Amino acid sequence: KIRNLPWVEKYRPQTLNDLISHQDILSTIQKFINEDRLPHLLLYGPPGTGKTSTILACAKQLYKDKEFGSMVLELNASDDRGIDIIRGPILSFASTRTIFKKGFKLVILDEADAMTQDAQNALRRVIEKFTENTRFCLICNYLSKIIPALQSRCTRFRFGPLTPELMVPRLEHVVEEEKVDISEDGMKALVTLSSGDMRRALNILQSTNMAFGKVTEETVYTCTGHPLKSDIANILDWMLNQDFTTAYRNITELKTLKGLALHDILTEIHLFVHRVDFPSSVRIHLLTKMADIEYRLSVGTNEKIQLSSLIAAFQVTRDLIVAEA
Amino acid sequence: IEPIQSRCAVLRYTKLTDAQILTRLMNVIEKERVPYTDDGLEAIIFTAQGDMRQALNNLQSTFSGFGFINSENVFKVCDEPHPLLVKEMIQHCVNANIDEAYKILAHLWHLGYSPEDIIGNIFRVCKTFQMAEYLKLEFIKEIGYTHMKIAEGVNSLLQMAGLLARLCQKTMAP
Amino acid sequence: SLWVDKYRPCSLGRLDYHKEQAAQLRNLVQCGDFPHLLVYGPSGAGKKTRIMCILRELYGVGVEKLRIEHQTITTPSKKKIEISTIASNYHLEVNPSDAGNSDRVVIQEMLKTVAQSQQLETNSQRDFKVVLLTEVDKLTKDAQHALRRTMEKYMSTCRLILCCNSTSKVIPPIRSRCLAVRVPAPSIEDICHVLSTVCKKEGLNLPSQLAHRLAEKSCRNLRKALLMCEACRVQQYPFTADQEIPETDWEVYLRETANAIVSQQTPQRLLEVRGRLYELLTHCIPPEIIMKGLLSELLHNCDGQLKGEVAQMAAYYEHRLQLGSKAIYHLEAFVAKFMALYKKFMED
Amino acid sequence: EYSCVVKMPSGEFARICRDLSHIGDAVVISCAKDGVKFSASGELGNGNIKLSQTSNVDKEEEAVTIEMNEPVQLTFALRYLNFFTKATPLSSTVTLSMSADVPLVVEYKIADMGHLKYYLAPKIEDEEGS
Amino acid sequence: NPVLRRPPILEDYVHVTSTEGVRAYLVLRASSHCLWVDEFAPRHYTELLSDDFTNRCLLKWLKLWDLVVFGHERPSSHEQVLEEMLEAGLDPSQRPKQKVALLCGPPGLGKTTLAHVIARHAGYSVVEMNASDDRSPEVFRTRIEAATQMESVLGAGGKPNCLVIDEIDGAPVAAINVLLSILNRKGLLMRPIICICNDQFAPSLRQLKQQAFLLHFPPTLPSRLVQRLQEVSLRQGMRADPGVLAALCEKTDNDIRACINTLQFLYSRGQRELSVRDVQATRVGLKDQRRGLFSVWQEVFQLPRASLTSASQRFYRVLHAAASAGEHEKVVQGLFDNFLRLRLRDSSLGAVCVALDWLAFDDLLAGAAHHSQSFQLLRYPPFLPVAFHVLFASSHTPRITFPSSQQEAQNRMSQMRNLIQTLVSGIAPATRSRATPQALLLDALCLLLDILAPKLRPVSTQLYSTREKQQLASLVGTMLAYSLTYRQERTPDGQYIYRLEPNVEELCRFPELPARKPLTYQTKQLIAREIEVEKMRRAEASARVE
Amino acid sequence: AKPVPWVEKYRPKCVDEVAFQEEVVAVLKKSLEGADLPNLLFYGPPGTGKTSTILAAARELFGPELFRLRVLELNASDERGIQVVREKVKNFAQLTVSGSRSDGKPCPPFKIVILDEADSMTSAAQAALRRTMEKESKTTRFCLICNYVSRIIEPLTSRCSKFRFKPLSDKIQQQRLLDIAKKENVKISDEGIAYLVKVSEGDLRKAITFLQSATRLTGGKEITEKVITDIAGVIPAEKIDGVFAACQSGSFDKLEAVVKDLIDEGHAATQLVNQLHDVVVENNLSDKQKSIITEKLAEVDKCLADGADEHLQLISLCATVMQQLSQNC
DNA sequence: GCAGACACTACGAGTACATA
Ligand SMILES: Nc1ncnc2c1ncn2[C@@H]1O[C@H](COP(=O)(O)OP(=O)(O)OP(O)(O)=S)[C@@H](O)[C@H]1O
Ligand SMILES: Nc1ncnc2c1ncn2[C@@H]1O[C@H](COP(=O)(O)OP(=O)(O)OP(O)(O)=S)[C@@H](O)[C@H]1O
Ligand SMILES: Nc1ncnc2c1ncn2[C@@H]1O[C@H](COP(=O)(O)OP(=O)(O)OP(O)(O)=S)[C@@H](O)[C@H]1O
Ligand SMILES: Nc1ncnc2c1ncn2[C@@H]1O[C@H](COP(=O)(O)OP(=O)(O)O)[C@@H](O)[C@H]1O
Ligand SMILES: [Mg+2]
Ligand SMILES: [Mg+2]
Ligand SMILES: [Mg+2]
Repeated sequence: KIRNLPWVEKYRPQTLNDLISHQDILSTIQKFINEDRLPHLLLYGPPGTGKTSTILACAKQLYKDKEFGSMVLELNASDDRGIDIIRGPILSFASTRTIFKKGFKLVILDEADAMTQDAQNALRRVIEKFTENTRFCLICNYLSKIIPALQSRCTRFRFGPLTPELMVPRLEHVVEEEKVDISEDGMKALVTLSSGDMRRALNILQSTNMAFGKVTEETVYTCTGHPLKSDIANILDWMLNQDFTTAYRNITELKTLKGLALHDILTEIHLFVHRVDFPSSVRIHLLTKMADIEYRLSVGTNEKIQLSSLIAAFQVTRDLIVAEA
Repeated sequence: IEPIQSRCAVLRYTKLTDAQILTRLMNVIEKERVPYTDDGLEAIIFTAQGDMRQALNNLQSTFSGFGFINSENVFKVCDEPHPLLVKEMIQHCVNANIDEAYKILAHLWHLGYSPEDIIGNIFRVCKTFQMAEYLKLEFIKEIGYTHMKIAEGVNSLLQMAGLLARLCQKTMAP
Repeated sequence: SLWVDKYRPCSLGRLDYHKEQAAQLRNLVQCGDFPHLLVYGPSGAGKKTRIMCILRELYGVGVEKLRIEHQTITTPSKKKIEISTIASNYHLEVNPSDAGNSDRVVIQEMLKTVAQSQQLETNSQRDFKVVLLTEVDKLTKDAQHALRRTMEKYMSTCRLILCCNSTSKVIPPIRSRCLAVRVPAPSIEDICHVLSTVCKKEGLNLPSQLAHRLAEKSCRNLRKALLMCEACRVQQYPFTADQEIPETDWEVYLRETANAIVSQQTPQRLLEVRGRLYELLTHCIPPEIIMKGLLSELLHNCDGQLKGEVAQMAAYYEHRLQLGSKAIYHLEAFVAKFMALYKKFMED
Repeated sequence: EYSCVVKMPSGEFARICRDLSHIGDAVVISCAKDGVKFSASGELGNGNIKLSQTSNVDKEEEAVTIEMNEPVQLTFALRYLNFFTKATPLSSTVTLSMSADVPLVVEYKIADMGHLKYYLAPKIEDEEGS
Repeated sequence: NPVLRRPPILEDYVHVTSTEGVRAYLVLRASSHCLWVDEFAPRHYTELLSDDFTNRCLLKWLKLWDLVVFGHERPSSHEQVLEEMLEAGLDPSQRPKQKVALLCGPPGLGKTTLAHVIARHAGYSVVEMNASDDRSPEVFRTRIEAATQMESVLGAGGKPNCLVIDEIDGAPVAAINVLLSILNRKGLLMRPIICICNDQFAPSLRQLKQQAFLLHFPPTLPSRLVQRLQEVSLRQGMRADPGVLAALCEKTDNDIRACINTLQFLYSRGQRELSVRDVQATRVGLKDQRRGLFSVWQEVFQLPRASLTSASQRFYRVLHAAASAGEHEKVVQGLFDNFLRLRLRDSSLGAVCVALDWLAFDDLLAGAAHHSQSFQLLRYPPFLPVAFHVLFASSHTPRITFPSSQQEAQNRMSQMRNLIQTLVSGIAPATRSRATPQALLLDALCLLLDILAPKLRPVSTQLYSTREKQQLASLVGTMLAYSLTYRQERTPDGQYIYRLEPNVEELCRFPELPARKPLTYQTKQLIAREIEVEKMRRAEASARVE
Repeated sequence: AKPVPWVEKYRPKCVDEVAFQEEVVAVLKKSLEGADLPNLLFYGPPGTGKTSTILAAARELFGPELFRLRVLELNASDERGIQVVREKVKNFAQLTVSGSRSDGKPCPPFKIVILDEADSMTSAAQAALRRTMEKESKTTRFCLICNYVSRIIEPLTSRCSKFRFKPLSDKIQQQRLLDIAKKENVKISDEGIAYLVKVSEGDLRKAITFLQSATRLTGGKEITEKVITDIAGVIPAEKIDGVFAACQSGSFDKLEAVVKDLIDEGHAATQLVNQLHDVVVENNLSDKQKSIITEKLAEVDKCLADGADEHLQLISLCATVMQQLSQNC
């Protein structure tokens, strides 16, 4: 039936075959499940890569719908997970048998980096003592906020960023299941602006399809507000080729015409600053100045002065690069 | 506390060597009939980093996922350690070589590591790095100044590149 | 009653200076749909006088009958905090900075209860109430972020008149929601005219040279000018042209502190200067005013090619003092950096 | 002149204000010709109670009566009504007066010496435009 | 060269042009049943291992109770104060003037052993009350009152009860108040009380330190400890040279219990001769000690005297000592208050500037961690002391004082704020709204006091001129406006004075500022009498109006 | 019949009245028809219309009677701790979607949680929103509104569809201001409206406030450029020329005099930074001097954004531009 | 049948710390 859902939740990989990228990790987890050798897992990686979807597909594969509420204990950062919960419901769930059917139980701890260190220290002997009865899956974005004692007990899988070559067919499946007219440059802009994230590629696809009705390069870069590659090349050419006043006028006209933001301009100019074969003394100064300009934009600071400083960081090094020869 | 340590004999365990891990892993392999090669067990010892739990977990994961222990089967599921490359990028920052340091930083960024984990490994390497003491203190102060910005909300590749540029500037400015 | 409070004007038509702004403020508040106001200017310019004149123009003469109201507010840490409030039958005057870092609890709890309720009598009182948030530049950004939806939701029944010295300490979401009213300091002629009218209403005679020297020494602060004129009247009734004007102790203590800085550049002198700066911070002097006095006295001793560097160091350590929490570290760092620069300049 | 004047028992009104304390922080008083309706809408749910036509009792202090015509619906705070019901046993009855913009008036006729009045301003209504 | 004058042939390029318009191109692309400590525990006075001065002082202090406990007249620097208190006499209640003995020192010395041996040596029965008890004030009271206020249940010949309170520094402040109340009941205390702690500078024991016979334990001598360990090894049949025993002694920081436990683990029965490399290894016997604040400051500000000469070992040693000491803010305050008192060789003040930059870095990190709730920024302020070790390391002998300036300044600022609020709350609310307390403090205080102090002759108002009467009327009007008055104050020198009841002179005046003429006693008494008659005249005028 | 200020009288009641934000308005108008509304993250400069757009969308979607049952609006004026997110927001998201519109208009089958001013929420309270947004997405929607997207954590950035509210261009802002002035029977000249849209800098709330205050000041007569310059706090060009002449003099006493004269006249330091920046980028200085001076201007603006003192920052900026102007002399 | 005494858990309050 038709449902009113966001496309990041309407199109969720309910099975392990619907995830795209981490084929070796998913093959190893599938062979863990099929041989009943599932250990305590530690899924870590950047957001939007499919860790919660992986553990929910594994839990739906392991357990039927008539027994899913008694075998799976799913706790996350929206739940209270203090040390009284580790000593309370989690220990009682781990230390007791099942109700309906005999089997091993699963305690999913989503956002395990949000737990306090007291709870993580209390979890160690709960994990180690009841390995036969229950299994634990810790999922985090930052591995440093998990204590090394819990990192030793759980085998860790790095759910790295999704490569855009493998991100395309899932987006094509979502497009063909939603009747969306998309061009090749629209798909390329989607997998460029996503940057290893399938949430942001679905959100941007749904937002562009609602705003314009078609998904092309211009529509995606207009709905997102991101500058194009040609605009960044023009900004760099103006900052390296002419004086302060003409470059300031041209960049100000380009920003007023297309409604660009200085954060995305700074990000793309930072990406361009390493491809350009600059001297090493020039690159250090440019990176320090651009990091300072990016830091100044985090508060109530006028963006026009920061645009002038972004021009100034290159107008300083123009004559240095030229006289270097 | 000090009275409890005075009331007991304080035995201290050190990290297990590669031969000590290898002996127990060969015992587990001969008990489990795991086919293997020498580079695979070398990769397991490399990914264990003195941890027998991680050695057994990585061996069981590789044997369940692939059924054979070579280097690429281990590294398709396991991961190389972070400080082994963070030490190289800090060494590149000591010699004011910003290009190789940014190459290692971008390699760690494309692997999905958050800025907090990267700057934690950078501080961990710089705490015990072998260099001048005053330069080490300047490095640690610049790491803390960057980490305040990382914790306050701004955490991009430009901020880490600016941190690397400031670390390379600290060398050339006595 | 002193001369600062005896001859304060009561209505907008009785202001000695900024008369065009007085007419514009009378035309602004006549209809009753005027937005929130942000009265900003230097200290002693006459901001609070114009705010009370705006309140008289809005309500009756009952805004001069004020009273102290005490409120107890519960923090999220469950610490009961007592806050005083100047109140009338038409308006309230709150200074949330007395709660310090808990000022947000004043904004989230005490202010919104004022905003969410309509008035008792709508005939003697008007259709709206006024809340005067005094010294909003000392508010934390959490309180200023708690202020904005209260200012936007209930602005048809509660108007607000924020008062500050510098609008740079007010966040742009708050400054976008209110009309900014600038009250500049009166000039030397305006202060001389005010002092002459006060002395004529007291039945005294004031020379023009003495009034010019009072306006020069007050640094365009009319409150300090009136206090200095009354102190000069007390200490010597015949007004001589070269009469000695009394001075504040913390200002001359700051001058002696900067003389002690510039006299010797040693760590022992730095430890003595740090003791003097604790003495200054002990008496509840704000550290930015200590930094301004130190700069204003140390620039009289520097050469022409050092004043820019000294001013840049003073601004840098003032900004680092604002970013931090212990003022003595940044004050002593500024003094040590100036001592190093001064020693380098004098030995070379 | 108030648009609604009603009479209530004092202890019953104190119990009514106390029962809505555990539900929400702001109560709604409605007064039509039928009687007086107390409501308390919160995150838990609405608690609605009514009093009407209690003149068939032996005691003269339990006669809940209506005396005016125009119905009113006004939202008030809870703590001020609790402090108003802190002065209950001085009088046998209590009188409530309401209008479109006039504040709620809670009147006690304390024996023979005199009387006590409470004025409570209503809350600012939400933006319920169509 | 990264910059090419000629454009590239195949690779992509990016132009760079200077201000003079010349183009450049860049590339875009039961011996076995017990422990050895319990087996070799001292049971007599002659086999103790503590300092003999402390043993004699504790024995003499316990023998001072024989006149009131056993009912017999005859029993059978820091040292000078103890010797004076041992011979200071008795109160008329036949007791020593210090009724409680406090034993303090580092762990592993023999404080509990000395207390038990001295109590059993003087004919007392030891009553122990340690940290494993409940330590609530009711339980503390009902145990001290039971142990001290009763006689023996064995009748005649029963031993008296000597209450030994172990680990008193872990007790709450209310339990110490209960102990002091039972010590100062005049319900008279008739039995000696011995308190044993590990840190004398705890905040809960300071009120005890003003009343107790403070006995401080020095660390044990290495020669006696080496001889005792040699005797233990000879009793157990193990051979060890005194050099390796001295190595254990310096490894465990003169801890008897740690050395005996280390020998018990290291001997076992496999080998008889102990080796140097077994003690020198860090695997057995090394424990983390809690360094004192003064030891950390001495390690930071002074180099170790002459391997250990490398700077990296000193770097890690100072870092680990400052990390293991604890109380980080106290270390920061001590470094802030002690680094300018040294004989600094940096005459250009660059080291002072970078030290103050490091202090500001610490302050910014503390503010950011307490603002953003991100406490993973709290790994860097541990490098604040070690930075000072790179800046101000000297071979001299610095005199390190305890930090007091940031607490004294905070207390004075709090009292100044209380005085400001007390001044502000007395003014009328009509004039309170016209000025903030900050502007009233900065602008309207010294000039206000100059207004309030005119030139007045010490003569009666009757002889004053009409102008002087008008000036006095203005003076009492502005005194009554701000609710300021003069009241009489007592002095130990015998002279009454008049002072303002809100003492705003300490708000206004400064220490090093030139002196000004104060008002005389007659003028201030005249002002006080005038303000009293003006208040009563104002009351009569308000009664006449109403 | 009480008067109301024009910022609330001309608030957009429907989504058709929102100006210049065409992409988010088109998304919300598609969601009005019945399209799948995703989670929203509005971010941009102040006064661009982030709150008004979502309130107009909620009023169009639910009508008057369902606003209290389908919309939970939490802002920084109320307590949003970890327990408010864990208890209040989760229990609101777990509620049923009941209640239908009585006027026959269609009603969407979800609730809306408007977490306005999400900058002030902590990282733990933002981390507690993640599975609340993901798990309860069938029955509720979330709209985080902020000014800085860097202060919102990357999981919440990923979970929401990001829309940046651009500053309003001079065409759309001038058209809206002329429509408001036409509806209020006030006349404003072309120079006045040009200076108004120059001064307001894409802040439509500031423009409406300035237009209302200029109407109240003049009484309803013609609004010229002079009243806009008076009420906008714009420093005259004579003061800027005097500052630049004091910097070209090379003497610090005249620099202190002009800085003290600008401070005593109560001029805001942000306005002085803007006008000095325009003069510096629009003169014939060298590129190196312009570069250093604009970098110092950016640093001074950052320092003033952190609540530093105006006098010291302005005297540091004036010392820097004096050094640059006297370097070539 | 009703007043007094017993332990019982829920709740209010004070304090510390949060890193490698
Ligand atoms: N590998 C993937 N294959 C298909 N869809 C994906 C994949 N990764 C992410 N998605 C989409 O993103 C949604 C949410 O992914 P999640 O399971 O939350 O990812 P995650 O990496 O666990 O995110 P965090 O780290 O918890 S914010 C899914 O329901 C899909 O719509
Ligand atoms: N002369 C001695 N020969 C051998 N062992 C001894 C000797 N004196 C003391 N000991 C042992 O060393 C330890 C002395 O510590 P205790 O007196 O019990 O407590 P403490 O010395 O106060 O140290 P703390 O602070 O309580 S850990 C005990 O284990 C004694 O058995
Ligand atoms: N795009 C717009 N279209 C129409 N009126 C607008 C627009 N933007 C702002 N306004 C007007 O300005 C007022 C302020 O709009 P808001 O929506 O509160 O701005 P904002 O986005 O909330 O700014 P912040 O970030 O909360 S300070 C509205 O009530 C309208 O009167
Ligand atoms: N127009 C005026 N005529 C005479 N005196 C004035 C006038 N305006 C202000 N003053 C006096 O100057 C002082 C300014 O203080 P205040 O009104 O509180 O302004 P601020 O809040 O800026 O210090 C007041 O004490 C007042 O008596
Ligand atoms: Mg997830
Ligand atoms: Mg002991
Ligand atoms: Mg808003």
